[PDB]
Amino acid sequence: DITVHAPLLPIVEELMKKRRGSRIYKTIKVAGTPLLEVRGQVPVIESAGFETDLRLSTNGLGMCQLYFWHKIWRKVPGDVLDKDAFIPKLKPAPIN
Amino acid sequence: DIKFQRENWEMIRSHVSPIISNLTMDNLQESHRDLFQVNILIGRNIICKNVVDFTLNKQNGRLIPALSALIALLNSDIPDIGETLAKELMLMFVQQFNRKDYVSCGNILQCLSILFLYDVIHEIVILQILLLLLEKNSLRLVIAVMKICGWKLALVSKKTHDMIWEKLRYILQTQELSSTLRESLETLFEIRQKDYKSGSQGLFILDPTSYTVHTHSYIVSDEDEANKELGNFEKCENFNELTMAFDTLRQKLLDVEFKKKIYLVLKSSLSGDEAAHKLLKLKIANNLKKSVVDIIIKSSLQESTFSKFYSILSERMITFHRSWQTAYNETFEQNYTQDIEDYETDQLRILGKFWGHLISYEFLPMDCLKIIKLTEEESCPQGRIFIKFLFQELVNELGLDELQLRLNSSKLDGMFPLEGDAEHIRYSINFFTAIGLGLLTEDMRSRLTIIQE
Amino acid sequence: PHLYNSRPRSVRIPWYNNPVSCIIQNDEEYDTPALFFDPSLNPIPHF
Amino acid sequence: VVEGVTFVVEQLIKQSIKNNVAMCFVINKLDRLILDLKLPPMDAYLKLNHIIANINSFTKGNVFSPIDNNIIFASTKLGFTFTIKEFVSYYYAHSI
Amino acid sequence: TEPLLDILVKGETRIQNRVKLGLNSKMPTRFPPAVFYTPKELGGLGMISASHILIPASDLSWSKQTDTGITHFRAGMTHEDEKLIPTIFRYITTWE
Amino acid sequence: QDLSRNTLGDNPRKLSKILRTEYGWDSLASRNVWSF
Amino acid sequence: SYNGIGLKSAKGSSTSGHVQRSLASRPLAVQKQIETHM
Repeated sequence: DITVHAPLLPIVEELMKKRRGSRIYKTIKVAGTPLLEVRGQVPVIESAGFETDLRLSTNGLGMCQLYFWHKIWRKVPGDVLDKDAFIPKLKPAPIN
Repeated sequence: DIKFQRENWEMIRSHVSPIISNLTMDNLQESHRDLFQVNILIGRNIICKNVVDFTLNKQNGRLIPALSALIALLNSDIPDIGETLAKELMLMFVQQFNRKDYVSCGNILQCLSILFLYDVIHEIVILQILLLLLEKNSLRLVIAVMKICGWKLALVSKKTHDMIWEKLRYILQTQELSSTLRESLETLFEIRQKDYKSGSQGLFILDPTSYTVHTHSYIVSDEDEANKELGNFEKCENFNELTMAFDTLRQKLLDVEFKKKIYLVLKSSLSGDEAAHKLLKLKIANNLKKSVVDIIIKSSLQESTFSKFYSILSERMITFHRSWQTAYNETFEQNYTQDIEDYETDQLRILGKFWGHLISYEFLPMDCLKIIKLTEEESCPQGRIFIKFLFQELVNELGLDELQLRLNSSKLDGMFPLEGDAEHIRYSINFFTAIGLGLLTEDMRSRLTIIQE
Repeated sequence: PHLYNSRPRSVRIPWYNNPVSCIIQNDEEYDTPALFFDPSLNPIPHF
Repeated sequence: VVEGVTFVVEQLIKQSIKNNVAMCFVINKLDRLILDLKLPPMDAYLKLNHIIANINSFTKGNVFSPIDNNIIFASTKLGFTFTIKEFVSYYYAHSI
Repeated sequence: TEPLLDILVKGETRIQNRVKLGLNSKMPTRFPPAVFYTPKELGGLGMISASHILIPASDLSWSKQTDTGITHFRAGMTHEDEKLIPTIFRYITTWE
Repeated sequence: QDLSRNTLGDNPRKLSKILRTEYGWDSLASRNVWSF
Repeated sequence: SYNGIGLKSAKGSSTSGHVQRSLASRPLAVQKQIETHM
């Protein structure tokens, strides 16, 4: 759940594109305020330092909460039994 | 006498009709210039009749910007057409409004709003519209006009603009509404919140060149009605003087320092990665990239030997962006085609090793070797020994197995023929066996036996 | 600092967050009163 | 008041209904309508209506409104809370 | 060999510092690269440079563990009179 | 999504009823449940 | 140091410590048992 000033939604959706697997599902126009409430998802392994990135990119005009009370479990891409998939030593690995 | 004037009216009336009917944003300039092929300056109302007919009948929902630009371009030099068309559009509106014809009202306001976005129309015209709209609660039109040109009112007439937004907010907050209208109101408020200028369907790009426009003002709340028969021929006094005015208006209208810097980047760098970074940080323009690669080649050739420094530099740049890759490709072509003619044997050794190295690790595609066409007359001796050192580097890196696989894949008919003349194929075989790559020749050698017997 | 560092010796805990600022400022000289519905605000469509 | 009924509030309502506890709602920080957002009072009333209607959307059968004193208005920075019953008791009951 | 590049930069700096302390002033702006690297027949000291390179930089942990590759560059010797001084290394044919 | 929330729709007949009904199980498998 | 790159301090390094990112960087038998089980 992301609360951000409305003209800065492009930054928030750009961040949600930069992080892997994250998606935005709904935007609530918070009535009588300059804020939007943006509801989405991000994987937990991808969630490290999400709050810090969002707060810095929005210059403190945005904030977010991360929670797991709706217990969503999702398939990781690729096959576990794929013996010869490419895995880098230091860069984050490709999707497949 | 008068029949000649009537014919002069009707020839315009026929001539303009494709010039008007084809109006789309690709051709507003073309239609603008073409309309001055005939004396519209005397035949003024002809275009105005077509505009009112067009807006009423023809459902031009995405095409109205081009019309709005065209009238702006006409008002730029012959403002009588603006002066009239203000009235013509306002009278079109009030009639179609009374006929409850929402679609044509949409067309007429989409025009008038863009005509106020341009400086063709005075703000009182839009405010006389907005008066009419709010006194009959035709809000869905108010959304259109406010979206297209509301910010212009915010600058020109802020004191009333606050009252328009106040009533719209009251409506959205307090009244039961159709969901289409409600969504339109919400998007309008979003536009005011985020980027108020974003209603610009109208091509404000024309403003620097169309700067001679000027606004016209009218009041439609007086007891006027549309003079709908004004499009037909009406007699003209001072016809020849006005013709000369029209014709006169028409005839009025109708190197070393860069090389030094690049060289000093190369000579300041320990590693080819450092050299590549130092060059990529300069943000060299696309027309200069080819000259940079020429400098990299020439500097590499002034050295006593080949060096992996120039390979690494070239690879890092080739993979950074596609423009560098294209530059390197056309530099390989330029080298072989033009300037190997005047390079000595050792420099050709360096060139061969350099390009063969870049080809081995696939930074240059194997297809680039198609420029080489290998016959005694089609090739030259310097070129032949260049090919020798290139293929030698290829064999040293890849080995003959991988090399032969790639050469089979890449269809290099220019130097590995099969269907050519027997002398041609024989020459290719003699070259490749002479440089020591005879095992590659076996296929075309076998085919040579077939074509001979 | 205590999550992302292995040996955070002598660090001090930072202040986490403040609620997001929504202080509207009156831009205009005279024509805008003290209390007004600023253009930045979302409307209130419920009825 | 500002962010109002967010998704976190939705889940808190749902968990309260699950746990079989009596809900009561404090609408806090009313100064932020007056001083921060600078809403005129009619728009502030509409804002509070939007908030209370959103509360009622998730409290399944039970109805929340101030005249039932299940809603409390507050500004805990400026040191006050009130209900309709409290205000009429202090400043109108003596005059009718 | 990055430790050698670090030692080279320090050594050239100290060699220049011997000259500077001969003139009782370490101040950079007095002594541009033209003073040191101009050849002798033009009145310079005729020093040969290896220290005006960029030094490869990398994450220390990742470099201890594996070949990180050159991800970043440190500045070597720098002067406000920014000049692209050539290196000794670019004029010696490598042993291979 | 239902069992994530510790809900269905531990008595055997009740459980088998809702397995047969909402989750569309065969009666055989519906009665043959041995643990969740 | 920033993002794990750079010197401990510019002091004592004989450099400015400036850092910049490098732009150069037919079925089997056991299968039939399901068919039996059906």
